[PDB]
Amino acid sequence: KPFSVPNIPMNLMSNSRVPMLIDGMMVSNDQNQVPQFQNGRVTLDGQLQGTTTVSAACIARMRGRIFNNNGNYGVNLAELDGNPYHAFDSPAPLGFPDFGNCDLHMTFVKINPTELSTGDPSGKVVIHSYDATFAPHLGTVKLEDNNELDQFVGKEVVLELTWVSNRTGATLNLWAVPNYGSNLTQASQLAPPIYPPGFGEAIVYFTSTFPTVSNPKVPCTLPQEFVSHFVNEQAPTRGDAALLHYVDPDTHRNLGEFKMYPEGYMTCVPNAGGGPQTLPINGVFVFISWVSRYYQL
Amino acid sequence: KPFSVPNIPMNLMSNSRVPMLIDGMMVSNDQNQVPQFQNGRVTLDGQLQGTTTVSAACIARMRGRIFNNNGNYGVNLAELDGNPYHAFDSPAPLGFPDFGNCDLHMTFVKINPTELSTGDPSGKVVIHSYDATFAPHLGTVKLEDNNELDQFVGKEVVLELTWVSNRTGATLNLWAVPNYGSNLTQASQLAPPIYPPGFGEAIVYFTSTFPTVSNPKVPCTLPQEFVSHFVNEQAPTRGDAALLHYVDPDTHRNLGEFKMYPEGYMTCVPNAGGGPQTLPINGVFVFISWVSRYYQL
Ligand SMILES: CC(=O)N[C@@H]1[C@@H](O[C@@H]2O[C@@H](C)[C@@H](O)[C@@H](O)[C@@H]2O)[C@H](O[C@@H]2O[C@H](CO)[C@H](O)[C@H](O)[C@H]2O[C@@H]2O[C@@H](C)[C@@H](O)[C@@H](O)[C@@H]2O)[C@@H](CO)O[C@@H]1O
Ligand SMILES: CC(=O)N[C@@H]1[C@@H](O[C@@H]2O[C@@H](C)[C@@H](O)[C@@H](O)[C@@H]2O)[C@H](O[C@@H]2O[C@H](CO)[C@H](O)[C@H](O)[C@H]2O[C@@H]2O[C@@H](C)[C@@H](O)[C@@H](O)[C@@H]2O)[C@@H](CO)O[C@@H]1O
Repeated sequence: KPFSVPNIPMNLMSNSRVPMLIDGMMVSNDQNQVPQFQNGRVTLDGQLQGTTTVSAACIARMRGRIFNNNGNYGVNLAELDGNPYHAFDSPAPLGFPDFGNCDLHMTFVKINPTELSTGDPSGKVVIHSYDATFAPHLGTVKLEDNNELDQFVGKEVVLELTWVSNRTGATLNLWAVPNYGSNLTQASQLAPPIYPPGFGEAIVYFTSTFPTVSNPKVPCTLPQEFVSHFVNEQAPTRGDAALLHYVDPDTHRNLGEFKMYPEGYMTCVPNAGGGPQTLPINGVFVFISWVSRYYQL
Repeated sequence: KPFSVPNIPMNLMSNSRVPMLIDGMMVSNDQNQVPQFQNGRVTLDGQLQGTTTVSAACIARMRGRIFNNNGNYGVNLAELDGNPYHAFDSPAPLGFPDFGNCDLHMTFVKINPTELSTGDPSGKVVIHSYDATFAPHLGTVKLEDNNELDQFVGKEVVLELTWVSNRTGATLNLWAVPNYGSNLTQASQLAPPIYPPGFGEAIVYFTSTFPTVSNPKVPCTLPQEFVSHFVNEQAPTRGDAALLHYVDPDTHRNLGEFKMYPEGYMTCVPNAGGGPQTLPINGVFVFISWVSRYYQL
């Protein structure tokens, strides 16, 4: 099966870290910055990594049963379909937010049909993605008590990320990797860090405007629809890098060349006119050829 | 280009009317209730219909500027990327909820980056998908005043569907078509109603458990990832129907046949053999061939 990337304009695809349309590309201020996102992680031959899911419907969501232990509230986590999280494959349940060291402002609803016959099933809560009480790898996270959790104790809910704020005393760092928790000898299951290629190349980030307050631009290393595309195709990786063109949807003019590496990320060589950030956002990526990892952009 | 459907297990794909994993499929008990969903609508050759778009990140969301005029609040609608909604040109902005005659309980956030440097950008509001003031095709919907909208007047927000309840005096009808054009006009570019073809066939609905309170099972006529697949492929339609086999994900043994029609829905003959049988939810649809309308399931 021949390799390809989606024939969909970039601005119709979702961020892989929040369910939001992509509205830009950027390179990092520090071109040596190492991303280690846990969502949007897949190889070019379609092997999922981290907490990455096929569907954008799972991005930055949680599921589980709310508990109250001696005034300490929390969620006992499950996968989003309600089946148990076994921690065999991922550092947290699939889809789990990968924003670390910050305050996650969640909206949630009861999800058991028996709890959905009448009344308001909804609530909201803050979850800190820090401290030992944030241990999603071990199946539990602490909820901040907002005096409105008691009606939900013992109930199964699904939670979604509404907005994010900085932890007191810290900036909101969207490159931070959550400390998901360790379990004795068990593997972390983390998707690996991506080290910048150097030699003029820079990792390309796809961005979405989103209410990460104090830093309202969420970077990711692949659009979500690239992930499902690769999972669907399972195309053998026949070279060390894939040469892409980013093409005008109307004129079919090549607007810039990119390299995709087997690990599932893209680079460019930024030029005089600002890097990829200056490109129109309605272009279409097209696979041209397998090339050497040393191919010169 | 040969037609195909996604090679993704059903239970990893999203509903096309709410952003939730599919947890089953079923035929309706009321064969007389006609589906005319506006989301999840696409032809097999990749032509989007109604309010349907490509990404699951857009499903059941709204965007626009909150206003207060003549003693009532509302939203002036835009497309989800912030570009203008071309009023009178599709039934409503793409992704707009297609639940009619009910109460849409929305969660929202300010989306202008200048409004996202500090503070809580979030709120919630109820929107009635009924009355003359529900006029999304004209560019506006009324918001119910909850005494917490003032700070948002003049601000651009994105809204997401958190839960749904019935309109007072009515039952919650998940097959109702919203009156998008109010009393002014029938909305243009409505995706058409669907009727079963005969030969014992019944329309198949993909289901998700979701807080549509009083009926927490949301039916749709295609998985969202089927929609993006067809848009991506643009495969010409070459027969009356596309025969699909729903196969075991590991052995590829056929578990049941389905016929997909060019209008973008599928049928089955349910209850084959009196039926003390249940299909699993983790099968994979595989395109077998184009077949005539007379192909007997
Ligand atoms: C038994 C009874 O009449 N309870 C009402 C309550 O209605 C119940 O709960 C709602 C969600 C719905 O499932 C009803 O069928 C059910 O009887 C009222 O809730 C409102 O009900 C109307 C319909 O009659 C609308 O569905 C409306 O959106 C509902 O308000 C929402 O749900 C409420 C529980 C509140 O949270 C409210 O803020 C929401 O907007 C309420 C309110 O009038 O009063 C009784 O509890
Ligand atoms: C002006 C001011 O100091 N307001 C604070 C507020 O902090 C501001 O708003 C938050 C969201 C964030 O942008 C801060 O940088 C900003 O100074 C406080 O909010 C808390 O801020 C801490 C960080 O210092 C956390 O981010 C925390 O999650 C915030 O609480 C949340 O947002 C608040 C506005 C409330 O809505 C609250 O429910 C949220 O938890 C608050 C509370 O300490 O106090 C002032 O309002």
